[PDB]
Amino acid sequence: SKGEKLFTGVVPILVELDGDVNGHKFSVSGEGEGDATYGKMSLKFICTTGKLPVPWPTLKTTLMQCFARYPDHMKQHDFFKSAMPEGYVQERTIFFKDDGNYKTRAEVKFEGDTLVNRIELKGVDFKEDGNILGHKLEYNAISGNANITADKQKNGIKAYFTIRHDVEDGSVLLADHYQQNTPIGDGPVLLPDNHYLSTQSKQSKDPNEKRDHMVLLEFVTAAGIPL
Repeated sequence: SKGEKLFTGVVPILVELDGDVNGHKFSVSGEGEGDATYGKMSLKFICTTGKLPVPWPTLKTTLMQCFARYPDHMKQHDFFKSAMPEGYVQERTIFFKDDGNYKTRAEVKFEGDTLVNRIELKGVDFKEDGNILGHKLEYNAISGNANITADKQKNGIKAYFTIRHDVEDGSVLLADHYQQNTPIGDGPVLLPDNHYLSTQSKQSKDPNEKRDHMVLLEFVTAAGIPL
């Protein structure tokens, strides 16, 4: 593959998510730009159905690892770009400790020059008064590592990592992520050695936006293989 050449400049991003958590339906739309040369995404997300029924932080990892910066010495390990433009399916189960889980499925692919991430999400078994449905999480940035491994049986990758969400009472809500990605096309892909993606995030609000929303500035770098 030569998917990597699709990412050498600034790429427009479109994100769509339809969710259902304990029967509470909602939609999110996002836009921005990616500049994988610097690992950068600049994004704004809006809840298009009114108020979001779960906290924005719990949806961040669901709402494009193809924009990571792979150092030159690790370019052979970039599955995500190698699958483009036809794209990949990204599926996760996220288990929130002592609460419910999200199951997500997304297709990430080019539609012309725009990188589009379409997502459904279903959440079940949430506590109606817990830290999620009760909106008890701090609106703060999520940074950290996603561990990537090859999944040769599926001609893709798996990933795993735990997000530590800050709760307003000073505790932490652990979100244990299990991820599987598979190419949509039948062209060749890169199957990587073990490595991780490190994400540095800045999260904010747009003072002129009246809709329920989240603004993000993300930098994502591949690491874990020296040189």
